[PDB]
Amino acid sequence: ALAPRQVLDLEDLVFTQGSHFMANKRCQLPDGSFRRQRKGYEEVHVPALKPKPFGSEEQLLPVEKLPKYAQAGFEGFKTLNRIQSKLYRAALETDENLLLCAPTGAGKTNVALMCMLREIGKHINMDGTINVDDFKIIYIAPMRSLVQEMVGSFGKRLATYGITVAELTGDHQLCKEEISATQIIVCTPEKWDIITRKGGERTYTQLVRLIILDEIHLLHDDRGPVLEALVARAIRNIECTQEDVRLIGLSATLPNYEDVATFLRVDPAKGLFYFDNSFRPVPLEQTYVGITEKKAIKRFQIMNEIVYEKIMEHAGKNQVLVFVHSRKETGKTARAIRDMCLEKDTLGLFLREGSASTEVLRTEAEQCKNLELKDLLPYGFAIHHAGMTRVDRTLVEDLFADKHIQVLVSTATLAWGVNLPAHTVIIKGTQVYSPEKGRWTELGALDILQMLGRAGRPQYDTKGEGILITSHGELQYYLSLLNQQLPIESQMVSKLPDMLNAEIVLGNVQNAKDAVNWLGYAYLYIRMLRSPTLYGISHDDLKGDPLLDQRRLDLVHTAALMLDKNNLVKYDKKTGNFQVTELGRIASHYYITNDTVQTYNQLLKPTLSEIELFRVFSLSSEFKNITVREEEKLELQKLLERVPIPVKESIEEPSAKINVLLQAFISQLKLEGFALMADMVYVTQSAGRLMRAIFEIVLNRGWAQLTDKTLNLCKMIDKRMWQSMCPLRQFRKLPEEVVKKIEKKNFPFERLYDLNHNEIGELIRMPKMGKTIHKYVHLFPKLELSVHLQPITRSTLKVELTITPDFQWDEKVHGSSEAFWILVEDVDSEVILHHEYFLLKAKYAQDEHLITFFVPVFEPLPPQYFIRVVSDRWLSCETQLPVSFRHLILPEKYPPPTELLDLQPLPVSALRNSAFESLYQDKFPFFNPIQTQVFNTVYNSDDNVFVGAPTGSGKTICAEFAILRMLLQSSEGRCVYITPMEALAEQVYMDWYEKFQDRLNKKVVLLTGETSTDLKLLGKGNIIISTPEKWDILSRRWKQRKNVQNINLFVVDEVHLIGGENGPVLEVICSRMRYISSQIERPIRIVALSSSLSNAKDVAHWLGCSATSTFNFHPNVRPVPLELHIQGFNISHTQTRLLSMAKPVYHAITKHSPKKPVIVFVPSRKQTRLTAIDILTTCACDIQRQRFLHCTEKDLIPYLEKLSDSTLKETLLNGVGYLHEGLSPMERRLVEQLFSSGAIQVVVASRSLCWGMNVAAHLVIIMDTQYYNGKIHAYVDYPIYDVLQMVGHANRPLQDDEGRCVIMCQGSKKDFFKKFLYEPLPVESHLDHCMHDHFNAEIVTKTIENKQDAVDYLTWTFLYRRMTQNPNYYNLQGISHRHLSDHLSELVEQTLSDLEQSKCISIEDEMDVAPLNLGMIAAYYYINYTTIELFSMSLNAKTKVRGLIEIISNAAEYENIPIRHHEDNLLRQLAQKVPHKLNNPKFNDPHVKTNLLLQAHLSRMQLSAELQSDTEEILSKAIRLIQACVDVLSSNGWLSPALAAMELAQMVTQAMWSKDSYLKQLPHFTSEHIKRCTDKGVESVFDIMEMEDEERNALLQLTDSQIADVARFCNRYPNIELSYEVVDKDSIRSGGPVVVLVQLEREEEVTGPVIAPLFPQKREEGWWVVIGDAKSNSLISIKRLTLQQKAKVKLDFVAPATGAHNYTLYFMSDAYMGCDQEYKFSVD
Repeated sequence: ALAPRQVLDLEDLVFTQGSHFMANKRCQLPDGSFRRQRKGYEEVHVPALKPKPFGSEEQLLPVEKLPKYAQAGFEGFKTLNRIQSKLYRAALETDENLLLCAPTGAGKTNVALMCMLREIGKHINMDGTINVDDFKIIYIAPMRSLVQEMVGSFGKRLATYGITVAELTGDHQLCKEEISATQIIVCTPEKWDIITRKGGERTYTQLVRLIILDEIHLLHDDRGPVLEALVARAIRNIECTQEDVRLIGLSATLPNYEDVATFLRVDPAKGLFYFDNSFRPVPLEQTYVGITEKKAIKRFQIMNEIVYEKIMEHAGKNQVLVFVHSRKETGKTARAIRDMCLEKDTLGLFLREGSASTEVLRTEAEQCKNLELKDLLPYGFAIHHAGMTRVDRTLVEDLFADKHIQVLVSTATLAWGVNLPAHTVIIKGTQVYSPEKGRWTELGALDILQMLGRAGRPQYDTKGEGILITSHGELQYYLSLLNQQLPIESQMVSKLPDMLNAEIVLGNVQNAKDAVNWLGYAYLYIRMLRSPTLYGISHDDLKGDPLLDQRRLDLVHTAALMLDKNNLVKYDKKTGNFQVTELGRIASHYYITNDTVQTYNQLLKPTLSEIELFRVFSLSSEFKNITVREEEKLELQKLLERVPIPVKESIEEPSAKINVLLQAFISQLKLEGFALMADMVYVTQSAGRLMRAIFEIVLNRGWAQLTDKTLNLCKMIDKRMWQSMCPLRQFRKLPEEVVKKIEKKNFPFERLYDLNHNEIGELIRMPKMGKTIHKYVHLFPKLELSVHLQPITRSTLKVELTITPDFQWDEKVHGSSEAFWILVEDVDSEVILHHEYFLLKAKYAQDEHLITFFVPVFEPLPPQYFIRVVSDRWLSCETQLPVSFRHLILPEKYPPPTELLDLQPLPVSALRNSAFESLYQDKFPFFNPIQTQVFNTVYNSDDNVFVGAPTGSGKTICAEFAILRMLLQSSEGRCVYITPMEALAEQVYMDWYEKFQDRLNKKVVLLTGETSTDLKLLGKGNIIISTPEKWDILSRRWKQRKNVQNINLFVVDEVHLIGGENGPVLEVICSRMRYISSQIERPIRIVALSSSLSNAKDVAHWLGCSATSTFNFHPNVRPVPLELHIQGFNISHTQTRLLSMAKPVYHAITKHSPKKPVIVFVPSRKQTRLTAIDILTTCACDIQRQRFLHCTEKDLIPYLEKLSDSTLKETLLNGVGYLHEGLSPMERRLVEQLFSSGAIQVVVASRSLCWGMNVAAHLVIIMDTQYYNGKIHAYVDYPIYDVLQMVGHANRPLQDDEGRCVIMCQGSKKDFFKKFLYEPLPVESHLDHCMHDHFNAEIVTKTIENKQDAVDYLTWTFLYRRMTQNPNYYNLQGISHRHLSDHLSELVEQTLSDLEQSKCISIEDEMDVAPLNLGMIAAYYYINYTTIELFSMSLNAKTKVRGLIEIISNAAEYENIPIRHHEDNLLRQLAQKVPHKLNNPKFNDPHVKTNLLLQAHLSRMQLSAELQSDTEEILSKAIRLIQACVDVLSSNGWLSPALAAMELAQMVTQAMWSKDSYLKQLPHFTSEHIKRCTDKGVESVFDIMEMEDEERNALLQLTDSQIADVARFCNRYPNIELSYEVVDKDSIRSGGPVVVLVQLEREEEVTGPVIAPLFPQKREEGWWVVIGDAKSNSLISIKRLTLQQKAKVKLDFVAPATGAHNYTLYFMSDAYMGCDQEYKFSVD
């Protein structure tokens, strides 16, 4: 939106007077106003307004009839106040926004409490749990001491509900260790503005339903813009999130109050309330006088004789306090009476309650003497201020509320601190010293009203008394303030650039027009409309622009020019768009002005000296008005010589006073002159934020030297000490004299670790507390650093810093966490090459943490690096560790990518077969340049080819070109297509099913879990799809399964996935094929579909690919040109970083893909809904509703009717769907189909779904790059290939002209993606860390016969080709061939030696090896060798059913069952629900998780999401693990544990327990249904079919249309007809063998699968024919054969001596339970 703009001078439109700028011309005096005069001061009185009788419409309303849920807290308050009674219905029965205008004395504390109780009254739970802390309340009080009043008052009056009210404010870093358990937050406007000032600090605002703006007439003060920024930001978020927050405004009666109502969106008919001074709690009789001229020395005198005769009205009935300004002036004016009133006349000769200066009874008794209270003690005089006895100043207040002290002398802090009123307030010359200007300007208006509001004590008085004294010229201002005639105005023109740059950083505004609308949400907009002539506007330019579209534009334009001048925000004149700079981000987050940032940027240098750092601080524009007075030259010089840092900036003047005041505050130098005490506080409270901003500015720029200086100065200000001092000063409970004595001699602090508590006393001449010093030395935080280095390229290294804590934890000392800064720098410690914020939580304190980051290197490789880990809070808490490269062997250079020639795109006409052109012509005519170049090799040849192109480059059909080659030279060819992901396996299978079996009539199959049906699917299959694990178990027995070698084509997609998790299983089978291709029959064509690989020559040479048949392309030759945009979020807290991205995610869609489809990848599945709804609310927030829905809602109602997720049905109506694993396949296919159709423009998918998605888009936004890992209690980055596949979804060659991906990640990971995505991806192997199972299986299959065969096996692996080029990655100390054979021999020796003591193999000679019993069962079931070793270790002769349940759950195959967020206590609930709870469960162990998942699966408990997608993974590997226990228990000779193990596979498929009911296989039978047949009913599945009378649904009925399913599992449920055969003549008297034969044929000729309603895998019926002893726990024979109709019962055994032996034939199953029967017999 372009429009001509004009520059404005803000100084002309600003209210220069600030808080005391009165807009009214005159001042209406009341009726009883008389003006009496003296010769130095003239009096102007106003009377005490009479009390108004209650009208007929309003009456007092007690607390009895208000609702019972909120009557608590009002205990002790019988009847509501007259104001509360008028708002009893508004503040408790309506959620309308309120604005209370009342006299300052009205209290207003109960009305704010009634609005809280209404918010609290929404979550009751019928007194079962009042603590439903889903809500939060904010109370914004203007002054600091007011906050201490509300926290205590609301504390006692709300603790009855379990509510916890706290207060976060001051100079801390927004501590979240005690906020999530808080419900009412009390803080200042600037503090709550600091909250919402950060990027993702919305956690508080998302739960807040109520905010209260107490003393909201602060809008008139210079702090007014802070309140405007709060409300304007909060209301816009109410619109941008569609969640309503109720605003309550509390104000003193002043003009323009209705404008404050419109500012808060208050309905003047149901929310606005105004009560003039007629509603004062006590009618105050005010006086107003003004000094004429001075007589400056007599000014202090003239103003004092007017204080005495005001005490003369009533002796004791006149209770007084004298308000001053200075802390010690509580004595000066209290000595003025002691000097003036003493020597002139009667110095308050008080003499009533007794005989020696009134009551001294309770005066001399309660006697503490706080070094000031005494000279005014035998009478009612007392002092109060923030100066001294801050601990026992409450005693000055305690002995006063009981009517004990009659005159006080206090400061403005008390009026806000504790509500202690009096009969007569008083004040003095209202001209305070303001360090912001260094002047003595008029007192702030907000103080004066709160000051005189203490004129009352309604519980102990009936009349007030006014009492002010000031000048005359420009002093009728105070008449208009205290008499409801001081108009509330807007000071936003003052702080406009600071409030604008705020919203720019939040993203709430993006350009000039975005900000002009933001200006309409503030109080400045309304005030510019009602009184436009006051705000520099005229009446003629108002008619042409009543909305002020030009003035607000001119205001935004000028403020934007200042932010550009100071480099806060880059902003152009033409488009008017805003761009946030790093300086603007820090200026906002740390609340520093735009002028200060420019000075910081103008001066900060990498080599900036420490003395200049204090200079750069002292030039902060927050101190631009701090000057120096003559009364300060003496004390300032007596500080400069006492402070350490040599101040070379100036001998004095202004910049050095700020510098000296810093070091004086750091060194805790006690000051005397009060002109410096008030100035030092101002240059130190901001010193925390100012120096912390300089720290982040320097840290993010990588200036290692100044980063250490600025970070130290941040701790030096916080800890109020220097680095030269002893670090033990930070322990604030050690005697300073002792700590000052340990630093007498220059004894190093680290040497204290090596000294006991006795040697401590030896060197400190004080063995008194030598033991309590050894306590705090070991309480100091100390970290240990160990590093493992791994080179990736010749320019990057993979550092694995292992942090080990070495100290004792203490929440009293450290708290709930300890922060650190992992800084890695170069040799000279000048450049921070990488940095990240490491946190050390309390509950995981002594646990070991491993941080994985990457660092760059260069060809002139320096000898070392340095990983310095310093603390973020503690001074001198640093652990350093060099990283020497003296043994570093950088990898080999990667060859350039294969050049892409601009060949004329070959059409489908080049493909000869017209039966194939029909599968490629109706889609696109010409192949892309990457395809047209590899065509001739992959199709017109029979050699091995390797294609390397980025994901999403049409590379999938290149594998199909090799498939067409096989079909032309084979009838029913044999092709095995391998894909590392199961989701991508089904994604290509169905894609290839149509293109080869539907239209080409060539059977295309997909492998499964059971190897029996896998072998027959291998036979029928012409195009075979398989994951590495399914093809490994089949191709392992390749010697026998000869249909594995006869394959003609062997495709492997995404072979760069060899270096990731589950990678070695892909390397083993790809080398398994390269080896069984040694001229056995014919080359098996090893086409390996890969991506951009730097070391692609190693993958080609591995798979026999030549150089001509190796096409590896750079990522930039992508067919659809990609525009990658990586932006960083410097937020270490992951839960906050995600919420800080929900706004840039929407702002990225509107910029990169406004009308084209967009995919967003979020880490968790709960974020799929949140990010979708956030896009919804932020979309309608832009007044752009339904711009992502490109169809009409009527066209979606039929489709959305079949959806069950109510939220998906609502978000899709707004054109934004989402995809997560919690959705049904029908729901996922629907959202993917509607997205590719263009109906919806946005899908928000999980990370886990980035593979199984047949969907592309124009813009792919990656929300986060980290997912939670509950096993280590830390967040880990995305696997690089997960990110790669996500970026690939930004590929639409037919539609889009370009691809666009936006990666949003933590700033610590930005430099990682900044080069591993623009460059080819280097790949390495991981076979050494997963070698035993493939070696153990190679020996059982007799492929490895000796140790030399194991060395020969490694010659075919990808590990062989990479160990020579990147040595240090696999810890190869040398590069020569001498080290290659040594490391290989050491590798095969250590791998076989592990199988030796694991009983898997048997080493006999230095060469030969042989498999054993444990080794064969581990290779048969594809079970890890440690699992069957654990089985042989734990299985004894008494393992029952529950004993087996615990053992199988501990299998190594269940190690990768993930532990996710908020499951540490979610799994704790299942332990109290399962019938067999475990002892010592930590709930963060996957084996403890898997044990509870099947214990709930056994009890048929619902799966409750999340922990349900892992249960299906358990049941996949569940069958093979139980059958292993059957073999181990049979090998050991135990029948009772073996029979219980055979029952386990039964109770898993149908989900039963040990003593469960047998009818639990019925398709519709609840848990309370077996009780229908317990008296004389059915108990088995046989008497329901033996009952030839087809009764069926005649004893009890539930469903008639679904009894067609019970009839299916009925005749599949097999009956038994068994009769063992033993002869007495073929064997007798033991000795020889004994042979037994069992039956084979059964009734129903069944050809139906096993019913698996709860088992996610189709199964086959398997039965164990076991012959064991009667009850001697001796399993004699056992055979596991598949169930059919005819087999050969091969079982035999040797008989024991004598002859009388009772045997038993067991015929157990593995699918159902009930058909098992026993047969007892005896032979011999």
